[PDB]
Amino acid sequence: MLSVASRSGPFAPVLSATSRGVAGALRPLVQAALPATSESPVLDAKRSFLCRESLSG
Amino acid sequence: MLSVASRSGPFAPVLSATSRGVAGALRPLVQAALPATSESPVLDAKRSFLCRESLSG
Amino acid sequence: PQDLEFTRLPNGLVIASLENYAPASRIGLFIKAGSRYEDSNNLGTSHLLRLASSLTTKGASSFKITRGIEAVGGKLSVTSTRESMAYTVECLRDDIEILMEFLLNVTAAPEFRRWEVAALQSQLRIDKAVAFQNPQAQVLENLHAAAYRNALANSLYCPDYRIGKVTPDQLHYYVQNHFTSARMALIGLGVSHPVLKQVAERFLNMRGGLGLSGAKAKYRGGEIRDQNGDSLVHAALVAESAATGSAEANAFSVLQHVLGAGPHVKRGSNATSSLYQAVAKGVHQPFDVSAFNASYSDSGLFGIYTISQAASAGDVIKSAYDQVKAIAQGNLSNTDVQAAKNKLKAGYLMSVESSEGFLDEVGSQALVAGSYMQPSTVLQQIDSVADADVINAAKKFVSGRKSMAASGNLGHTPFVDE
Amino acid sequence: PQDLEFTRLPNGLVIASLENYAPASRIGLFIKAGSRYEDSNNLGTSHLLRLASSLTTKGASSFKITRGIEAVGGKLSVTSTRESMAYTVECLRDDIEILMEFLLNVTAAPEFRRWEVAALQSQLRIDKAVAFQNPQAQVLENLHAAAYRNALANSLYCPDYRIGKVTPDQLHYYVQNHFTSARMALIGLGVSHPVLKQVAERFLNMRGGLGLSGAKAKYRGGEIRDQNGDSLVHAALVAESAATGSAEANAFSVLQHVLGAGPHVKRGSNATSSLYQAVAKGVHQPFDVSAFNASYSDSGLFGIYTISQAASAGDVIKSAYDQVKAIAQGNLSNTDVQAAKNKLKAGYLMSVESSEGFLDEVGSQALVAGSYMQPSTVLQQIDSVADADVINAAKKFVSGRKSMAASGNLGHTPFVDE
Repeated sequence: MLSVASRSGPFAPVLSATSRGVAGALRPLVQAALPATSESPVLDAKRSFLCRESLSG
Repeated sequence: MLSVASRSGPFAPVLSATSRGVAGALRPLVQAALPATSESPVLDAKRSFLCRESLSG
Repeated sequence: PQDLEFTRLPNGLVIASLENYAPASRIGLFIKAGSRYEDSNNLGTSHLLRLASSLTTKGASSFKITRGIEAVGGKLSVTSTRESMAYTVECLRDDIEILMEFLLNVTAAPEFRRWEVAALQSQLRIDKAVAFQNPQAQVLENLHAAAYRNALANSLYCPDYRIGKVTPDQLHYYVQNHFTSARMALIGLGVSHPVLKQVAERFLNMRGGLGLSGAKAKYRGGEIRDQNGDSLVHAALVAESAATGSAEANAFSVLQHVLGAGPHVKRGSNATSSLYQAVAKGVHQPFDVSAFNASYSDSGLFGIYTISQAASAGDVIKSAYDQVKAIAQGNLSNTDVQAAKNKLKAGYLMSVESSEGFLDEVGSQALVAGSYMQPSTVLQQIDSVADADVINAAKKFVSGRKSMAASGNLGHTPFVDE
Repeated sequence: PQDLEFTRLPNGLVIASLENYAPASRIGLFIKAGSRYEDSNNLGTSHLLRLASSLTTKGASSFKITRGIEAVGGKLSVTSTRESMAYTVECLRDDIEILMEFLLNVTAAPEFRRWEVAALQSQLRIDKAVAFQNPQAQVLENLHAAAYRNALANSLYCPDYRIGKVTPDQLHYYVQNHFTSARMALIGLGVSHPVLKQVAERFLNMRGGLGLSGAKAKYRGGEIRDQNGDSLVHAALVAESAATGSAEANAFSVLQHVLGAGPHVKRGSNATSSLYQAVAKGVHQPFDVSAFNASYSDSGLFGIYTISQAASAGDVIKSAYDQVKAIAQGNLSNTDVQAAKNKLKAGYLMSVESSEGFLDEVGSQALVAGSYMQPSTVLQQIDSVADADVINAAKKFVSGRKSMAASGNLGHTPFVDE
């Protein structure tokens, strides 16, 4: 009745027609890259960088 | 004092200069294909079985 | 206004619509399918079904679906979890009856031609490698396999030996047995209630009934280690908790916010997280801790999640686990239970705020409970959790049998028995 | 005649030679190295050291080693296990002093140049894929990882993430710490005793003592499952037994031949194997069962090994395990213990018959015990095993904590707790 996404932590993947594949709700959770360096993906199978947040109008 | 190969069952790999790479003592253990239908599948990379070690001259 | 109209058809179908007066519409179909309904002879069929939404159907070719939806600027997407699949369509308000006919063709009359299914097999390898660039994707698939024997041990992504071998007859068998009318909910957000009903008798002609009888999930207390070359160690440690829609499940949700479930301030030091403050007493390297919660229809998992450096991984896990023991023997202030209820209530009202979050919230209620409840009924259930119920949930974790999964350089990580 | 001359040098080196009058000679160097001496920062160094025997050394280039050995028709080979490495040279009797200088350059003065070590990294991928065409290779590496927490858990082959990253400084560090004189045995088969000694003071100049202090192996009772597309299910189920060179180890060797350890007749129905007859009472599909035994310097494993079809895998494992329980509660005839002693004695004398089997048998005695024993002393130890000692070894298996590993289509295979 309350969803998988309502309590945080189980996974969900998404497929689109005109948009990009996504994974999970809280997976990459914040105060992880606050310290050290969590350097990010060195890409070899490049999916996007900002997830279609442009073309706002 | 008695070897790995004396009690049967732990593994050994061998490497050569002029002969082929081998594995184990009792791995192709008999009465496995002798009750029927153990096909041996074909390679994309491997060694030659004879190992040349056994030719009369 | 007009809060929601809610209707059950005489063969199980649930229909629910809300009439906003917004310029855009959203229509979703929610099904009880997903990776928990496949056995060991057909693993990965649900992953390929997710990728196949724009193939040829009986009423439109694969060219007409891509061209017809893009002509009006619309979208089509599929979202899945271990227990559910969701097909979503959105466009502007004048175009929504064009995109409804496309959505009923993708779900109620697919064809699976040989040459199209064979060209799609290589997409399975691309989609899995993109998702596994996040280290939490593989840790959380290994954690479900360590925790269950079956039903809830199947991954969301196809296994590597199986890529290339999902056949068209396996796809036809999955849809025929799991996509039936008593397992489906049709939810509309900017449409009327009689227009969705006439859409519904267009696929009420077939696929009636419940499907098949998946099995109960059986708990296994296991361990899976994965040595690799990643720079940080990820680790998770859980126990069996409680199913969705019970009074103990609400107590585990409150306990998650007592310990800490993610930050509220950008670059803040997490001053009201119990787990984060206890670890930081003796560890002065970069890290991150969180409480983990996952609720399902017949079981649940609760525990902790750490990210640390390799030489500090045992120090972080022991400090975090020692904090849950302190709660389980009575140390729990009353002003801490109240601040946890505020974070749980405010997070629930912020997640139903947009059209995507609201449609998801209504669709999961119709599959599991078969009804709709207002957020004021939900907010009462959270305030009726007592302080003794939170202490009892922390004793079920401490005394229960554990499961574990880890990855990285595991040379200083403890085993689940130590 | 001339049974064996046996000598310990004042810094540990063991030298042993036998003078046959055979036309061919064989010389071996046996070292206490191997995959149990690497930690989690240098996995796979012993696999690359095994492949590097014909690289440039300080006294011969890589061209001179390959051309000089092939000019006289000789051989060079390396054999490894989890606890030992063995370097072997053989040619005709007149040429053996040429090939002795090559063998001391490969082991006592290697160079590890960057461009040669970098071209060798791709050989690790070829050698591992050839070995893993046998399904027993991967089951037996997964079984050691399920049974131990450290040391004997390390595989014989390099992990996949690590291929490409074994550095020349890691090779220099391994040889300097593990290839020393108090861990080495030099064994000759067609040479004289004073000529091996003068060879020995040309690497007595350096690498003078014991090395480093590997750790004791801690036992872990674990499980590793591997679903794939192979046509048959392999499975193994073991418990901790006894170290090499004790009175309980001889009792486990007798128990292995009571249950059955491989056939004696080509295409025969295994009429005197206890395990094979018990499984065949109710299973009428193709299968194979055996008893498994593996003895090491500080621990051992004993159990069963099955190969079956996927729908029959639980039937075969339960029938086999029920036969060991019958022995552990006293059902053990006296004519069965005697026929097992005959198979164990005859197999030991047939394995020391050729020059390769004899050289291996002498070299493993010098590393573990530091002495040589005739096969008449060995045959007395086998006859002094009593019938009550065999029943006591079958009770240690039945009551001990189990480890398991399986592969194939595992949808009907039991879990280790069921």
